[PDB]
Parts: sequence; structure tokens; C-alpha cells
Amino acid sequence: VSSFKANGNIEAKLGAMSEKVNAQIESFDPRTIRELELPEGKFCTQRSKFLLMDAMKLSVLNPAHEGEGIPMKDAKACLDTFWGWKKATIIKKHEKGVNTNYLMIWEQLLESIKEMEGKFLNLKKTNHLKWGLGEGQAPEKMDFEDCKEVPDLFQYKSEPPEKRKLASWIQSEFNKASELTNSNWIEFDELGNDVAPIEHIASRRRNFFTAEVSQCRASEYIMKAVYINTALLNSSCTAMEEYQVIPIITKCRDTSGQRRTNLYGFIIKGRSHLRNDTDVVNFISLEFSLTDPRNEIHKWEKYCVLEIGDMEIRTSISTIMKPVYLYVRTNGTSKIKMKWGMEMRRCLLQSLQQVESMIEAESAVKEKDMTEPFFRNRENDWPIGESPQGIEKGTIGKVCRVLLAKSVFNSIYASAQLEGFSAESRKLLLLIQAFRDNLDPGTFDLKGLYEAIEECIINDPWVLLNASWFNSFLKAVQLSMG
Amino acid sequence: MDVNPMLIFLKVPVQNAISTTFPYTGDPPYSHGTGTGYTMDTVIRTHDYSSRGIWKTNSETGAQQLNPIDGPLPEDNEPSGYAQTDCVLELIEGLDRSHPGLFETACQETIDAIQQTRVDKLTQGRQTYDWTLNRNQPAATALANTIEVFRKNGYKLNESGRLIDFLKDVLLSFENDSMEVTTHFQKKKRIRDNMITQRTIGKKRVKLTKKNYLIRALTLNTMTKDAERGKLKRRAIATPGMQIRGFVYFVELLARNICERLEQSGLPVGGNEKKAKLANVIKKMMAKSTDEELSYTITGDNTKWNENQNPRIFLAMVLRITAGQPEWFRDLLAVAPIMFSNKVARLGRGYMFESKSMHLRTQISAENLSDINLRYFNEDTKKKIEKIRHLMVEGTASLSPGMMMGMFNMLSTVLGVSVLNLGQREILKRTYWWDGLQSSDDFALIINGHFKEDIQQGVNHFYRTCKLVGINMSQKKSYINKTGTFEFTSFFYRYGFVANFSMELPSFGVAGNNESADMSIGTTVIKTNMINNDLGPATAQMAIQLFIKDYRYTYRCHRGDTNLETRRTKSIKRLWTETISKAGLLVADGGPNPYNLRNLHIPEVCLKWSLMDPDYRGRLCNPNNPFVHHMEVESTNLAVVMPGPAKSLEYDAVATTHSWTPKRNRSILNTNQRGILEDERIYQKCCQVFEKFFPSSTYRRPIGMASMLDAMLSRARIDARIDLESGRISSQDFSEITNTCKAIEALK
Amino acid sequence: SGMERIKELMEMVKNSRMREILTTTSVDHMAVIKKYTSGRQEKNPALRMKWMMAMKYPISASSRIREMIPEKDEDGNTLWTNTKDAGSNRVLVSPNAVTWWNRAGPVSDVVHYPRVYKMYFDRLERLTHGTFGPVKFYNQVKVRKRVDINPGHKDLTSREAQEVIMEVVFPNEVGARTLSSDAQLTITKEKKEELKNCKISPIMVAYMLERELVRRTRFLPIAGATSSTYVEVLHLTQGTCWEQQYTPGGEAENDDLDQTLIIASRNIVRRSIVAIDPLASLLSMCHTTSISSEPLVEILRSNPTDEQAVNICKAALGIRINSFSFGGYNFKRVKGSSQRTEKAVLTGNLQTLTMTIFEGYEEFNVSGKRASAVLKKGAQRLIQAIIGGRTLEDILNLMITLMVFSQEEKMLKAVRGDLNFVNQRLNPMYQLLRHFQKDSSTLLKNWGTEEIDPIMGIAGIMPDGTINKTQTLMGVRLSQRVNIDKYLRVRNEKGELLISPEEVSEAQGQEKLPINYNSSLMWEVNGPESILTNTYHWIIKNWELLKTQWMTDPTVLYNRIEFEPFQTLIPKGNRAIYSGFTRTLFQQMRDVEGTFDSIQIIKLLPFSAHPPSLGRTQFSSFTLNIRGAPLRLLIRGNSQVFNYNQMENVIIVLGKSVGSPERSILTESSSIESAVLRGFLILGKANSKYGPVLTIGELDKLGRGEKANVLIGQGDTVLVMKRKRDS
RNA sequence: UAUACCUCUGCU
RNA sequence: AGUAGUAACAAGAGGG
Ligand SMILES: C[n+]1cn([C@@H]2O[C@H](COP(=O)(O)OP(=O)(O)OP(=O)(O)O)[C@@H](O)[C@H]2O)c2nc(N)[nH]c(=O)c21
Ligand SMILES: [Zn+2]
Repeated sequence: VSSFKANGNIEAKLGAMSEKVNAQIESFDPRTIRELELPEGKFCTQRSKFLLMDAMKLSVLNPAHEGEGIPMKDAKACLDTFWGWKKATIIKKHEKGVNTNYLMIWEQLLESIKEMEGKFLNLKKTNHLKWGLGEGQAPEKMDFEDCKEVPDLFQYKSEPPEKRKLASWIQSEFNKASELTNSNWIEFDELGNDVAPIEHIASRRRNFFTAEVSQCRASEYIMKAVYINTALLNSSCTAMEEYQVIPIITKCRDTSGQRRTNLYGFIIKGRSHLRNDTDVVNFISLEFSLTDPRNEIHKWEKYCVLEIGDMEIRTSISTIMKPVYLYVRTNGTSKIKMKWGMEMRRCLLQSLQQVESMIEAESAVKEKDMTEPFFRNRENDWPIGESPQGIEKGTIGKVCRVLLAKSVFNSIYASAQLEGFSAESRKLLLLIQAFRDNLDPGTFDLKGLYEAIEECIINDPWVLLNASWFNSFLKAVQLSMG
Repeated sequence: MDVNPMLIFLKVPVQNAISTTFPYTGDPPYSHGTGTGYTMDTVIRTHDYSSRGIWKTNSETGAQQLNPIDGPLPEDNEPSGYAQTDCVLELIEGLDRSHPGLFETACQETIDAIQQTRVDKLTQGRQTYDWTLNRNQPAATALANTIEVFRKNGYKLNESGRLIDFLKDVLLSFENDSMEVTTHFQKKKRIRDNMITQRTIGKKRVKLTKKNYLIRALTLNTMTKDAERGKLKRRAIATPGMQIRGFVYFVELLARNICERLEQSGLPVGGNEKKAKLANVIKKMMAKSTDEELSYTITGDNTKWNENQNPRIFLAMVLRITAGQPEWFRDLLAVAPIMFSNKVARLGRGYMFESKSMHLRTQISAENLSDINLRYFNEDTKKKIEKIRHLMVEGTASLSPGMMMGMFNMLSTVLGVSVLNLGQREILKRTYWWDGLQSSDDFALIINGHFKEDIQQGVNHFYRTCKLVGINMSQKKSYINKTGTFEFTSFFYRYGFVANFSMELPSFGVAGNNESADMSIGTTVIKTNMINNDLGPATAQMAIQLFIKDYRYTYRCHRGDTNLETRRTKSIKRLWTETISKAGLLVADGGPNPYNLRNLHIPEVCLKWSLMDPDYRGRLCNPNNPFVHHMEVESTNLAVVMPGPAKSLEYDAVATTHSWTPKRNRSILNTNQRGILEDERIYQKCCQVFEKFFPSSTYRRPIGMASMLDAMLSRARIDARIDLESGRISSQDFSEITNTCKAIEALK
Repeated sequence: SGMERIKELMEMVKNSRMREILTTTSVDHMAVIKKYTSGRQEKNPALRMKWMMAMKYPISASSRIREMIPEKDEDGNTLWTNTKDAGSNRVLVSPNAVTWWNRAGPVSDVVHYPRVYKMYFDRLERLTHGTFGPVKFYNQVKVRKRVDINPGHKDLTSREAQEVIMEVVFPNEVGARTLSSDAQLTITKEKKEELKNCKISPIMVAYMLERELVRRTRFLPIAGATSSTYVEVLHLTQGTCWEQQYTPGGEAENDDLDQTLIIASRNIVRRSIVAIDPLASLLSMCHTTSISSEPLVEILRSNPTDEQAVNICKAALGIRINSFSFGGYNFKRVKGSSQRTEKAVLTGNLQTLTMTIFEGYEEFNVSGKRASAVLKKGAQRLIQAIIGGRTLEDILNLMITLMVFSQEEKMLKAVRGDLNFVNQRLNPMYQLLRHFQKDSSTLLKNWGTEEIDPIMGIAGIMPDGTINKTQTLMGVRLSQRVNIDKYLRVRNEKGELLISPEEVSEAQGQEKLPINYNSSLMWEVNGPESILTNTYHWIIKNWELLKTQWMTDPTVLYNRIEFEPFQTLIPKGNRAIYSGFTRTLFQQMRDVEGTFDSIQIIKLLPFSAHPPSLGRTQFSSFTLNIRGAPLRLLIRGNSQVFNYNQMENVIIVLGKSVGSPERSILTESSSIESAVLRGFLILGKANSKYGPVLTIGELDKLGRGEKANVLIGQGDTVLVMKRKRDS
């Protein structure tokens, strides 16, 4: 080393080295490239911790703050707003389940609510409940010596996930998530008074954002997520050995500003000796709905759906009575999962950042605060949909709700699949963008990238939907270009 | 209509709406159970890439060591580890040529460093593998244990108090064949009750073999990396031992001083500076070119960066960089590459088995992977066992070729940088030429020339020139286009660097240090993002708004005029009604939020100072309060954050009764390490009292080789004297204090 | 007393458990054992805190809390427990303890705490006394630059601070070093005076001082003011598309003021030079411009800076440029100028003095006590000194004074021994004087001698003090109203040129304090990126107006005063040939019908605003001097400067969108491209049938009508034909 | 063997 | 059952 000097080694070694070692640029063309390969199998099921578009509220008028009062009392109060109950009957079965146990659980819970006083409600450990909350289902731990010579002792199943196919419903769910409602869902804490002009401007712009966002259905999911996950974390930490009842509550204000408490259903928490951040709490979700599962039965694999009552509704011209279903299910969560569910409000930031940047981007070039134009001077000009007519341009207020819904769904259906997919497809998008900027994009091993992407599309409705969206986008780009 | 957020990309350029592709508002992926499979996958793949190299048994260890360096050149694109020492040395020389007197000053600094370095500078930093306990431990302990064991055996140069005198001992400790360690174990006595069994811990001396100690001192620990974004499958990270740390520190300290004076080195500088270097290189690469030349940027990732970075190459590098300097210094730094080239890797927790019929589960030590029937396992696993067994030594697995994430840094970049620094017109003298920026596996390379084929030539040339030093460009993930747009470590340049706010979203929330700190952090997160990542006014306002909501809920410190019902709300109500000037109360005491865009840089206490009730502030800032525990200046107002591996975060706050620490983990109480708590409890009470005799000790570390008591006494005299002589004390009290000072000194 | 500590120490040393440790582990080791803990750094503190805050007793506090506060509060909440914190003699406690303390614990005197926490309270102080102006909306180009973070940094190095801290907080336990300067001593005594008897943990004072004294820098993206006080509020000051004009409380800094004034004056001059009646164009800008919300006029009136542009402005505004005094004598500069470079240099005894050395040819009338002289000075050079006086002594004194003032190597090389002249220690310039006055014995031995031509009246002086007709000391010879014109040339009363706008340099760095021009001649935003973006914006905003003006009456268009700021970016000599080249390229587009490239017109148009020259030189690009480095806008195709993006339908200048052109322009093309080469039409891709390919320098040996292949730019071979007519 | 309890632990 | 996803959780350890 000390007495080394470079004569001309690298060039000699390059001379010696084989010509199969090459970085051959294949020039890239979006018109040439094919659609991403979606997986096939059984259709993908709903895997949320609470019902989305198919949720149903029993609501009551209530002037309380947006986290005040005794939640069981608020629940009881909501229960009374529904008149026409029934005897419970199973209408859509949980194929792998003891479907009696759900029907007994509902009644046990529904009676336990009627027979309680105070704040805390713990159910009694009945076998049918124990089964649904997975009591004892951990195998008993032993030293290896003492179980060396058992025949069927294997290592735990460690295969990849079973592939699944893109059902429609997720796009529907997103389409609803992307819509306005007739209720204010988000209630922001106070700020320091404005002094700087830019603060006034900021607040002016923030009012619009709050307007477009607080009514958006995504925001209703955010609040449910936050309440459920806070409640569940807290109860998990405080009552490790009890089966605590947590009523699924949100508080809102009508378009009148009249304050309202909603009850979506009940959650029965299992035992929660949560040590590692991945350790699981089993729980039972019991949620009201008007939706008939049987018209989209693939969507509800994990659920046992009971019929629990009836009520009247008016359409445009006609008016008719419908039955009310209770979607019952066993589900699970983890300290890390619910910690992140508590923080879902950050979606608002993800959404609003992108919009504010788009407003500012124009405001710069127009040399003027372009907010009130963008929101008030209503012009449909950002492509945000695809109909049988074709590509559908929307408004900034829509873009807010779309991006918010995206960010929310990214939170609700978080998954290594999405994690990879999102990371890799970005490169393909950038390769498209480079072509569409006429920068002569080149790739070395494209099908490697296609396989790296396609590797991450296994069984997640959200990731499937995104894969699909990418294809629709690719085609949409190909058409306009070719 | 069906909504497709990606359709935005029709109108808006990807880089301008890149946020929508970053799903960072949901829980990231986390490994459950063990990462023995991943460690074995890494160890396997690592040899699998170097398979053509030469196998040899180590005499001192007996490990199957594969050597690929200077081996047969690869004849396909696949990930190869066949680096060429001459081809390295050429580049490392070309670097010296290109930077006149770099290595001189670089070394000259490291010399004075090595001379001036205390042992204390090793108690700082990350967790290390503690060969004493066969587990990971905090640096301060993991060191203290090795020093105590070194002291119990015949090794006490470090008693000097200088890092090289410890660093010496480590090489001598390889000689002692019978190394004495004290192991702890649980026993069970029988106690009466005015009769029940009683657990209690006892100690047991064990002596380890040359074979063992040498393995243990060349052992690196493995884990699964959790919370890793962007990736479908989990990866195996590693942790270094207590021996190699001291050398790694100096090698990295040299490689740092090397990097700090290189335009193509991404490390150790922050994103703003990285972007400035990436500007500089483009500005220069344009300003040097001619109007009839092309410019192509490669968005570049290097596949299997660690797996194919060899320690012998690092030996070559570290030697060649030191060439000309004192041979003790040339040797000292060469230790780490060697010790790495003889590295063995622990295989983690092992495996867990389940019986469906019996409904029982059991755990298995990785150490048991030698003597174990393969009927339990599946194909992929049992085959990984089959492959690992041939490399397996005393519980661990030999790992001569390559490297593993988390053990070594920076120098690996210098190898990349040198391949960039090769591409000057003045060196290459071809029709083409190049420049760029690199950090670890991530690189941006601008290639200039006269024609597309002329660029292609430079691409191939670069790509092979890397292969020759064991660097493998990812043909899958890397790509190329005309200079104008590129990606680099999640920075996006589109005729200028755009914003990527989504990256930072996880930072927005209650950090969970404490009421004081969190309030300072949360605001600064909003503040720095407005500056650095285009977080606009209206959204920033809303981030304040949500932060406040999260902070209040998390700490149960809602505003004193709310009707919410928690464990605090009453005692906060009392304070609320009691208080005259409400606006002065902190948020943590149910006061109002003062923050808006202009206030974000002003600490809450400082901001609300004038508006406080002078009683309330006098209670709040009462330096006699028991909730705070007195820090040291180096660790006052500091937190920990992860962007990179793991970094400290300074924050601005006034020490209030809200500057507390939360309760410690207690799971150790059940373990055999139960004594460490008592050790700590005692150890602290010595320093606590010592600080009364040397208040200066908490600001600067007292350098001194003398018995901790003797120092206390020697002072305890003169303080007690000078308090009288030229002061205000009685000579009965002086005589009493000196009588005490003698009276204790009598006791051994 | 120091009593209970030795009681405690005895009570500890009794216990062998710890008397072991105290004896065995040394002072070096005590730092190793202090950090010894079972506890790890928490990986997920955000989660862990949300987990722990739901528990009853999550906070750990000193056991004394049990003495200090009750066990149950008024409402029946339990405040502390007897359960001890793993690895400590510390107790588990409810949040209610913290509240109970804050509402009904012991009170303390903290009224001096702002003196400890100054660094923080100065932030508030600056904000409370800040003033906001209006918000402006525009493309805000930001330079990523290293800048200061610690306003009120009394600048001294880490250990230098450490000494000062140790002095203040740890006076008896101080180490062993000298207090280097009044810099340290004054801070020490003042901060000791300020922090007198303040009831607080010394550690906090040490911390706050450590943070307060040493400089801290960061790499930040900044548009506008780069002073620390402006860096403090970037988040409030600048956005992507907006500037919130703001002046922070308290007074600006002379260095920053003097630094920024130069950059202002330079830009004023460099603008004015382009405009008709440059004096008048300047004067208005000088009247209207304001730095950091203060009038440039009232700065210039009472600011002493010597720079060529600043002097042009002072001459224009009618205020005395700058005379001065030194060593007893009065110096008045008649001709020339000098740039100031601060340096460290060695005396003949190898002592390092820190000079502010002057480089440049200068001429002085020097006078005073019994002796006058004329001096001709170069950069560390006495070119010539003609000295007269009423006594040889008085001459010689002035000779030594000037020979010093030269700053020659000779005279520094000449200094034997150390210079410790004083209790105010005089600056090196004086040190050297008061040295050499006391002993010029060596100085003259080393200064050296010329032979010279004998002249009636003039005489030479020898190193021994003799007068000699034909020999003399190197450069020494013994012998007994300003105006400014239309074009900013500074003349003396004799009519000789002192200062010329040709000699004025470019604006170097980036402004420290903010510059506010209220002048229609200048754009609303500062710097060159501004100029490019606005100049290309105005064009796009008023395109349809100017497109007809291009067709009908161009010669009016080219004289549009909106194009003037763009010209400052072009180098002096290029403007004419660039504008001629451009104008010819446009004319070609008119003379050859069919071809019409609106984007090419938009791109090059701003170069057209100057009286053109008749040269026939080719140009592949035009250079532009922006922030120092020259940027080359390519004539053919996109560039780093001008980039027309069709996907967006946007012109992008230096990374920022300048606007969308008419959608008409997307669907607009023709095989023939005019307005690229002079007398040459482009006819699509290069055909090899017209031979081996040529370059741009080799296009003056082609027939009128002859087709030929040309390497035109960005690695493109193109078919080019020489046209018949001459535009 | 089974059922009841009781203790410690929730990142170690 | 359910969570989950390349391996775990579905309490662990002790009074044996
Ligand atoms: C060596 N030299 C000194 N001066 C001036 O002589 C005077 C006395 O010189 P000085 O060194 O005492 O000045 P001061 O202590 O203000 O520090 P400085 O301004 O950084 O030098 C000052 O007004 C200097 O500007 C000079 N002025 C000009 N024009 N040219 C020179 O070479 C020169
Ligand atoms: Zn609140």
C-alpha cells in the first residue's frame, strides 16, 4: 500500500472485464408500457375497525362540548331515540364463526346496558363472550425439553398473505369519503389573536379550508378513529382484566350550529396486557346499519350481521319502512396501531398542505392572494375523476376533500403492501413525468421495477384500488398523448 | 363518477403533487417475533454474492472465512462483492492527487483527537453489544462492565483516563486464555412467617476460553429494523460490540474529516446543505460545459450496499489514506477494518414453535440451531439452517465478506465519492465526463458529453468502474434523464428543489418527553417546516390548533373553563378560579394557547411571563421543586428524534415544574439483572454528594486520576479552613470539620 | 458552613458498599459510573407517553415531595405514592401533584430570571417592538445559505466562553487559564453584576450562557435580509409566494448597514448607467430608496463608507465623499481608490499583527506640523513621496510616518523585537509607528537606495541622514472641489477623472438588512432572479399588446423602459452586439414569412433593448451575470434560465413559473426555423448527403443558397441553409 | 392432575 | 374465532 502507485490499473481491469456487465439504457415511452398486473383470487373484504358509508347513527340533541358528559349516559340517551326494536335474528352469517355467540353477546350487552349504573361498564365473562374475545386461545408456554418429542410441533405459519381481487366497494367507500355532509365534524381549539397581516390572510384562507373540510365525510371517520383509538388505548391501559364497554360516540353540530351527540354502536374490549407495541387486544365491534349485507356479501366475510328493528324513511316522492341491521364482529388492535389512530387529524395537514401550495403557486405568478378566486370564483379545473363521458375536472374544495379522503384511507388501511407499492410506483410516475416534460427518460431494468411494484399488490383493498388508479391514470395519459 | 386522486397528475406535475404518493399518516410496518430468518438471509446472501472467492479457516477462531477481494471479475449484472485493491488504491490515490494536502490535515486532526480523547467520550452514543452479558446495553454501562472485567482480570491502563489506554487493553485481552467473568443466577431460599419459599439472586464466577472471548469480542448483534417506511419486507440491522467501538470511533472520525472537505460527499451535512452541494455541482457542471454538449442526470440507488462492502478494502483505504503518517497511528486505525474482517454475527432470539393438537408453544435459542432436528421447520427456513450450519461458530455465524446495516459509516461513502472524483475531464480525458453527489447507497450523477452514445459510454464506464470496487448500481430502481429533474434521498429537484412536506408529518404531534419540552418541540416543528418544506400560513395555524388539541388531551390539561371530566380537571379548576390573570397560566395548567405564526419561536413561559400571577409563577419556576431532577449542561434541554439512524434534538424552554421525567420501566425487577438498579442507586448517591464538593463537575467533566474520596477530603479541608480564616465560621466548627475529615480518612 | 456535607460523607463512608466505590473508582471513572443505568433511550416516546399518562402515578419525583405536599388533595385525589422509581430513591407521583404545587405550593423569588433567560426574552423583546408593513405577493427565490442563528452572540470561541462561564458561575472551582481580553473581562463583570444573587440552579445559568455566548450557524433557504435578527423570523417574514415586510425591534448594526449600503448603491449605479440621464435616474432612486425602513439619503449624509458606487451616489447627492489623519499628520486623497482586506502578518520578530490592509493605487496630499508631502501609494507599496518641511528632522519624521503608512513588507520585515506599546493598547498601524519613531535604525538599513537623475529643486535622502543629489531612499524625494456629469463620471475641478461607472464592480454577496426601492425604474423585488422572472412575466402578461407592436413599430418596442433592468445582467460590451444579433434574428423572421416562434421572440426580446452594433458574429448562447456566476441562455431550445414546459403550458425561469402563454402557442410549428443563426435558415434534421458536419465558428465559407450540416447545440446536428438576401 | 386464590411485570 | 403477515399476539414470570 505504502509503495503503491497507479500506473493504469482500472482501465486494464475494465479491458479484462466481460461485456455482459453493462448499464444499457432502454429509452422510456409511456405509450409503449403496459398496465400493472392486478392479482386474482377471492374478492377483498372490508378490514376497517369501524363501518364507513354503511354506518348508522342514533343521535340526540345535546349542547355539551365535543368531549364532555358520561359516554354510557350519552349512549343510553341515544338508544331511546330509536323506537322500533325487535328480537334479534342472524341474516348474514360469519362463515367461520359460532354465530349463536354473537346473538347471545348482543343480548348480553343490550341487557347489561339496561342493568348498569355509574360510569364504568364491564361485562361478565360468559363463555360465548370469552370465545369472541379470544379468552385462553394463547397456547400454554413450555420449556423445549418438556415438549421436544411432539409430532405436530412446527414453527408458526410464516407464508406470504393469500392473494385477493379488487372488489368495487372500496372505490364506492372512497367516493362517499370524498363527499360533504350536513354536519360540522371537526372543532378546532383556539389560537393566539392575529396581529401580522399574513396572520389575517392565513385565517381568511383557513376559514375556507375549515369550511370545505369540517363537513367532509372523511372528517367523520377521523373523529371516530380518534375517539375509538383513544378510548381503547386508555381502557386497555387502565382495565387490563375487565371486559369494558366503549360506546362508539361522536359529537357534531348541524348546519344550524345545533349541537348533537351520535351513537354508532358499541365496542367490547377484551383483556389487554399489552407489552410489545405489536401485542394485540381483541375486541368485539357491534355497529348499526341500514345497508343489506347480502347485496354485497363479499364485502362482509368477517362480520355476522343481525336484523334488530325497523324504521320509517321518506324519499323524494314516496315514503317507506326499512329494517335495521346490526353488524357484529371480532376485531383486534395494538398499542402502535391505536397510537397512530389517535393522531389521524394530521391527515387534515397532509390534505391542506397540498392545496395551500397549489393556491400559493398561482398567487405567486398572478402576484395576488388567489384564495377567494379559487374557492368563491367557482371553476371546475382539476382532474379528479373518471366517468363514462370521460375525465372529470373538479374544484379546489373538491380537491381538498379528495386529498383528505386519500390521506385518511392511507391511515385507515395502512399496510406494508401500500408502503412498498407507494414507494416503488412513485418511480414509474416520475419516469412518466420525465417523458411528459420531454427530458428523454431512460431505464436500465424496467421489468425489475414492474416486478418490484407488482410484488406489493397482495390483498389490501386500498393498495389494489391504488394500483387500479395508477392504471386508469396511465391509460388517461396514453390517450391524451397518443 | 369515480374519484381517482392520481388523475391530478394529468394537470399537476408529479413533483408538485408528490405528497399524495407518501402515505405517512398511518402506522408503519413492525416485525413481530424474531429476526433470525432475516439475519440468516443476510449472512447467506452475503456469501452467495461472494461465492467464487477463497475459503479459509481462521487459526485463532476456527471460522469459515470467505475472501472475495481480488477474486475473479464478474461476468453478469448481478450483485457482486469482488472488489479490486489496485482499482480502489487508484481511486483513493486520485482523490489525494485531486485534493492537495487533504489527508495530511485530515490525519493531523485525528492525531490530536486521539491524543486528547478521554474514555468518557465512549459513554456517549448508541447502545452497544455487551460481551459480558451477551445482550445489548447502553454505552455507559456496556463500557463500565468491560472496564470492571478488565480491572478484575489484569488490565488497567485505562485507569489513566485516555481512550487510547483503554483501546490498548482490548488488544492485550486477546492474549489471556482464561478470562474471568461474574454471571448472575436465581436461587430459592426458605423463609418463615410469624413457612414459604423466597427467590433471591446470587453470583457465580466463570472462566472463558481464548476461543470464546475472541468470538465474543468479534461478535456483532442482530435485530429486525422496525417502523421502516417504503418497504414490503423487514430487514436485519446489526449492533457493534464494546471492543471495536473505540476504533470505529476514530476511523469514522477520520472518514468524517475526509468527507467534510468534499463537494461530492453528502455526509455529514443536513438537507439544506446537501441541496446546496447538489446546486453547486449542477451550477458547476453547466458553467464548465459548452453550448453543444448534453447533460444527463442519473437518479441513483446502489443495490446491496452493505452486503458487498468488504472490510479488507477498508483496510486498503485506511492504510492508503494514512500513508506517510506515524505507524502507531497507521496501526491504530487499521484495527477496526481487521476486527470487522474477522466479524461473527449473533443469530438473535431464535424461533418459536406451536403444537396445534396439544395447544402449546415453546421458545428455541439460536445457539440450538446446530443440534436440532429439522422436522419442526419449513423448506425455506430448514434450507437456511442447512446453509448457515457450515458458517456457524459457538452460537454465532461467521461473516468475513461484506457488511451489515448499523455497524459502519461514512468511509463507505468516500469509496463512492472517489469514483465520482474519477470523472473529471482532467482525469478521464474522453469525449464524456461526470460529477455528482453521493451518500451511502443513494447517489445523483450528472454525466456530460457530446452525444447520447457518448453519455452511454460514460454510463457503462461508471457502472463497471463501480463494479470493480464492489459497488453495484441498481438497474431496477435507478433511472436516467436530461439534467433538469431528479430525485435524491426523498429530495425532489425540478429545475430547483421542490417541497416534500409529507415526509415530516410523523414529527407533527406530542413527542412525549414532558409537558414543558413537548410544547417547545411541537411549535418548533411547525416553525422549521414553514421555513424548510413550504408549510403555508393557514395550514401552520391549523397545525398549532391540532397540536394544542393533542397536547391538552394527551396530558389531560384541558382549559380551566371546560366541563370535561378527567383525573386533573378539578385540581386545574381550583387553580383556574384561584388565578386572577388567566392568560398567564400555561396550557399545561389549563391556560389558553398563546401561539400563532409570529409566536412560534418564543417559549411559552417567556411568552406568558408578564401575564402570570406572581405567586403562580413563583410556584411554577420554584427551583426547589421535586418534579425536576438536576441535569448536566451537556444533557440539559435535550430530546431524542429519528429522521437517518437516531439524533439528539435541542429545544428552548424554561425549567418549570412541568419539566419532569416519566416513570422508568420495571420489567428488570423480575430478571436476574435486578442488582443493576441497586448498583445505579448507589453509584448515583456518590456523584450526588461529590457534586457538593465539586459543583464544577456538572458543567465540565472533571479530569483527574485520584480516589473520588481523596478529592472530596482535600477540598473538604480547604473549604472548611477558608470559610473561617478569611471568612465567617468558628474554629470549633473548623476543628469539628477537620476532626471529621481525619476521622473518616482513618476508615481505610 | 460546609457541615452537613461532611456529616453526609461520613454517613456514606461508614457504609462499605459505597466506601468501596468512593475509594476504588477514580475521578476519571466517576463520569463513567454516573451515566451507568439500566434504562434505555425510549424508542417511541410519543406512544409511551400516551400509554403512561392514562396511568395513576406516571411521574417520578424526589422523596422530599412527601414532606413538601400532602398525600391526598382537597378533592380526594392521591398526589404521591410510596412506590419507588426503578433505579432511584425517587417516588411515583400523580400529575395532580404538579397542579397542586402550581396552585398551592411554596412561592419563590424569580423576578431576575429574565436575566438568566435573556436569549429567550430578547426574542419576545424584538417581536413586541417589531413593526409589520404590507404583505407582497410574488415569486420568492430563496438562496440556500449558511447564516447566523444566535442574535446577541458576543462572538468568542467555545473554550473562551467556557472560561467566562466558569468565572461567573464557578469562581472558586475555576480551572487554570488567563482571561484573554476586555472582551472576556467586561462580559464577565457585567454578567456577574447582572446575575448577582439569583435563586436558580447554576447548571441552568451555565447552559443559558453557553447557548448565549458562542455563535451558531445553519444552512437555511433565505430570500432577502440575512442578518441574525431577520433570520430569527424567516417563518413570519417569507413564504413560497409572499413577503410579509417586517422590521424587528431595536437598532441595526453598523457592519450590516455599511455592507448593505454598498450593495444598494451598486445596484442603483448599475441600473442608472442603463437609463437616459443616469444622474437623474440615480438621484430619484437615491431619494426614493430606504434601507431597513431608513432613508438612504440620511444614511449617506452621516455614513463614512468609501466605495466607488457609494462615492458616485455621494457626489450625485452633493456630500463630501470622505480626508483623515494619522500619526499627527492630515491625509487628503486626491486621486484613485483602494479596496480593504483584513489580514494577519508577521513582524521581523515573527509577531502576528492583524492589519486592515489597503490595495489600490492612491494619491495623497499629506500635511501638518512643520512638514508637508505628496504621496503615491500602491498595495503595500510607497511608489513615490515628495516631502518638504521647515526642518530636516520634521521632514524625516513625516518620511517615517509615510514609510509606515505604506504598509510595505520591508517595514514589517524590519521590525525586531515585540511591540507592546500602550492603558489602551494602540492598533498595529500605531504600534509600528511608535516603534519606528523610537527606533528607525534597521528600517532605513533595509529600506534601500536608488540612484536618481539630478533635478533643480529636488534632492535625495540617504539612510544615514545625509542629503545626496543623485542617490536616495527607495521612492523618497525631498523638495521645498468635485463634480459629476449626466453619465455619472466624477470629475475634479481641473476636469480630471476621479471615479468612473465602468470601474464599479458587481454586487457580491447577499444583502444583510432589507433594501426597499420605491422606484418605477426598479422592479418590486430585489436581486437578478427577480429581474429575469418579472421581465419575462410582464412580457407574457402584455404579450398580445406587444406582438402587434413587434410587427408594426418594433423600434419603439425595443426601447421599452421595462427592458432596462434586464440589461444590467448583460455585460457592458455584449449589449450592443447581442441586441443587434437579436434584432437581425427578428428581422429574418419578418423577411422569411411562415416562420413565427412567439416563444423564441419572448425569450430573446429583452436582449434587444440597446443601440446595436454592425458586427456579424455568431452566438449559440447569451451570458448573464447573476449572483456572480455567468448563466448562459441558449438561443436554440430550453435552458436552465428560460424553460418552456408544454406539459404545464408554462414558461419556467430559474425554477419558478413566470406564466402560461396562450394555448394557441402549443399547436404552433413549422419545419423551417428562423431567428437562430445570422443569414442562416434551419431546415430540419441534418442530412449526411451535404457532407461531414460543421460547427458554428465554420460558417463563413458557404455559398448563398448552399445547404450544410451544423452541430447547433445540446448535441444536435441540424440542416442549415445560407439565405440570399441581407437584412 | 383439577379448581380457586395471592405476588411481580406492560419498551428491558 | 380474530388480529395479523415471511412471525408473532391471542398475557408472561412466580408462590413447584
Ligand atoms: C494604511 N491606511 C490607513 N488609512 C486610514 O488612516 C486612518 C488611521 O489608520 P488606523 O489603522 O488607525 O485606522 P482605524 O483604527 O480606524 O482602522 P482602519 O480604518 O481599519 O485602518 C484611518 O482613517 C484609515 O482608514 C488609509 N486610507 C487610505 N485611503 N489608504 C491607505 O492605505 C490607508
Ligand atoms: Zn380541548
